Amino acid sequence: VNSFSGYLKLTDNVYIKNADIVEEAKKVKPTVVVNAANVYLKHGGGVAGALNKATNNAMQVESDDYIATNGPLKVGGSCVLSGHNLAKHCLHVVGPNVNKGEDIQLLKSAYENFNQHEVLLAPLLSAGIFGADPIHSLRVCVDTVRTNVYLAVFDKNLYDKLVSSFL
Ligand SMILES: O=C(O)C[C@@H]1CN(c2ncnc3[nH]c4ccccc4c23)CCO1
Repeated sequence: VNSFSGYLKLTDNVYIKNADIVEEAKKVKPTVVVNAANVYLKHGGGVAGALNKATNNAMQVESDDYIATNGPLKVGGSCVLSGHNLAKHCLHVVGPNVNKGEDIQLLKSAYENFNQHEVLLAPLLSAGIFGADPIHSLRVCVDTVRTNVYLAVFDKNLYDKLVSSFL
């Protein structure tokens, strides 16, 4: 039993809710919140900008030190950093950004990072300002992630479309 509330069950291990991931993280304080990161961990907008703002920029400060030490992530890759006031840990995962021309096949590799964590609160990778089709992202999630994932979808209209079209 866990503390996630109001989710629709899509499969054995995938759950979905119309929710602001920032507000959901603040309330649940999950072990892991996933950030929709880029390779530079520059948290300017979308989910990343929102999560970073909620940490009062502490996420960005920590991320800048990480990059100065380790260099950029790979597209499809991830790193574990602090969850600050939102979660125990933040798993920064880089989905391909279609608006940069990155290969959508890398979306499966990106979701594979979730399998290293038993339970996660996450957005749909490569959705929103990353330019991929969120219906496709949900399909890849369901077909790739085997651990327990609670997906927060900010837009109510999109949430209803994702549920109604789910196979
Ligand atoms: O899910 C969707 O419809 C949109 C997807 C997923 N993203 C989010 N997901 C879940 N919570 C989110 N709070 C946010 C606050 C500010 C900006 C983006 C978000 C945001 C956004 C990018 O694309």
